[PDB]
Amino acid sequence: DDNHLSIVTLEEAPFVIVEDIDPTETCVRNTVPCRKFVKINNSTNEGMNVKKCCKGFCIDILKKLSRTVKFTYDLYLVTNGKHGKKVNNVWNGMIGEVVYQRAVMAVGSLTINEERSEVVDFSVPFVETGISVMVSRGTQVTGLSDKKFQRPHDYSPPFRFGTVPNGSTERNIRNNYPYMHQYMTRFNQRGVEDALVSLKTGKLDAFIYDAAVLNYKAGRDEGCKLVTIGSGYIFATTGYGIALQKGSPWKRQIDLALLQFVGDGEMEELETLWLTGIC
Amino acid sequence: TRLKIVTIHQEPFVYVKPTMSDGTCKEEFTVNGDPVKKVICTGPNHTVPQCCYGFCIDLLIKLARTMNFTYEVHLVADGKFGTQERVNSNKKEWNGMMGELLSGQADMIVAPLTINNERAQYIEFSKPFKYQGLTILVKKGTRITGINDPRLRNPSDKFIYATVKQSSVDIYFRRQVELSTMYRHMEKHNYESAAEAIQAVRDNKLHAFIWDSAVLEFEASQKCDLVTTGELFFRSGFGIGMRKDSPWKQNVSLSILKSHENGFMEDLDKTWVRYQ
Ligand SMILES: O=C(O)CCc1ccc2c(ccc3cc(C(=O)N4CCN[C@@H](C(=O)O)[C@H]4C(=O)O)ccc32)c1
Repeated sequence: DDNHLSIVTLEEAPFVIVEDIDPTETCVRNTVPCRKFVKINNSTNEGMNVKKCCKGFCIDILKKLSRTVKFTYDLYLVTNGKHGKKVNNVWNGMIGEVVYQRAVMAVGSLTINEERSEVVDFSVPFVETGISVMVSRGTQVTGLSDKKFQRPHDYSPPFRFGTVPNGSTERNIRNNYPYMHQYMTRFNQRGVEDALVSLKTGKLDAFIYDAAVLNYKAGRDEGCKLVTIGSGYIFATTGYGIALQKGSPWKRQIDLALLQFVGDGEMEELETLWLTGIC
Repeated sequence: TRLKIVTIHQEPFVYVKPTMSDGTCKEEFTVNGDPVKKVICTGPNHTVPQCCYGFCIDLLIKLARTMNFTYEVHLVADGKFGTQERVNSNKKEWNGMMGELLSGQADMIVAPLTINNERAQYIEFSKPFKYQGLTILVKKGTRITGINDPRLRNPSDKFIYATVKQSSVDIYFRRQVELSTMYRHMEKHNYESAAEAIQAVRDNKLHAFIWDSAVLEFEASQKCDLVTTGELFFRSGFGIGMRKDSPWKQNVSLSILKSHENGFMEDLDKTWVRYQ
């Protein structure tokens, strides 16, 4: 039927949080049912579908969209990849599910970009993001385009800053600030947590990463010692958006409903509930 | 492929200056040394040709070059961004740039035009070329916490605040029933244009001006007797406006995305928006 939509998501707290079923075989509290294809091992395509329960910022958006746009859905978690890369000229992750028509739309912390926009249609953004900078409280830095980053050798002592390699951020820095990229390789971090330890332990002066993620981390940092730059200095501003199949008849209503939520204060209520920290 | 572009005076996004005696725009470079790209824009002074430049005009030029189309620019005749109003009843109509797009007087809106639900029901917006929000501008010395200040929430004739008539801020305060007390005050004092309002703040004829942070923060960095306060509270964004039948919808939005990703928007933001 034209009203029951197949929808794909991806576990990535706090935007999507996956829990197990009630020890009453149903999903309770503020969670919706979501299935997952669970592999038998790591050297096979064989698997089984398993019932889960999903919640979070993006899931609450999906609940809002369902009552407003008036559609029902069957939610499932992506297994072949994460958000979506073109690997061997084939899209995987959430983007792949939409491009190859296995899903009507993708709900999660999916960044809108030009490359993905040529194979899917994105909704309007429901959360701003971009490339931001996080420092210890006290460090004077504007943003990515600061000369202390582009020409770090012009200042003494030079800033020590890095990112997590093989991500969107490193790719963007490589194409835009070649020398900055070369300098950053000796300071790159294994992951977000190791970066934050590096900032606090004095081993690193600045960490360059996804804007929405750094704000979420700064809001709940123990001691409120890590802070991010002002939103007005985020580089290459964009948003998280809902991906739909190109030419989808749902894009217009999804957009109107998202823009209503921004205007309603509903989107702010969700930000306060899921993303706003104590700092 | 001769598109009719409508825009509005609104620094730093669109500057409007007279032409020289010979009907051309004076050559000019920025403080950083880049050429200032100026286009002829006709508008009210009868209609006269004027000189237009700024953030949004740089954007137009990038878009017309990427997708390879020609254009002619004019300033919106009523000077308004655009809301929907009832006629006389029964029928409704948009005013401002919104009205000129939907009536055919314009094929595309290139301006600091806010993306909202009311407008998006009738036109196609691009992806945001500028993310921002609403904030409050006050004379340096006026003390208010922000939009929840008691002097804003329990208004009176002693502390006067307002915004621009027929704008996104007017919509935002008119559509929400819970903002009825604030709107009932502002409708007594709203200004025809953002420039008059900002000047009225300096003149102490207006005490607080609610408007776009990308404009208000620019103004605060220029006129150091003015400050903003409270931070943001309606994180919106500016987008190109098009009719739903436009064959350019796709490439305009791809072009904007690419221009964020390659630092082009960073160049415009640093040239026109950021100061100290
Ligand atoms: O505190 C905790 O438990 C959680 C702490 C914590 C750490 C790291 C993370 C998150 C959330 C989301 C996320 C997403 C990407 C991530 O790949 N991209 C950004 C979103 N967009 C993704 C994409 O669209 O491809 C991608 C990107 O754009 O590069 C990386 C790290 C985190 C939360």
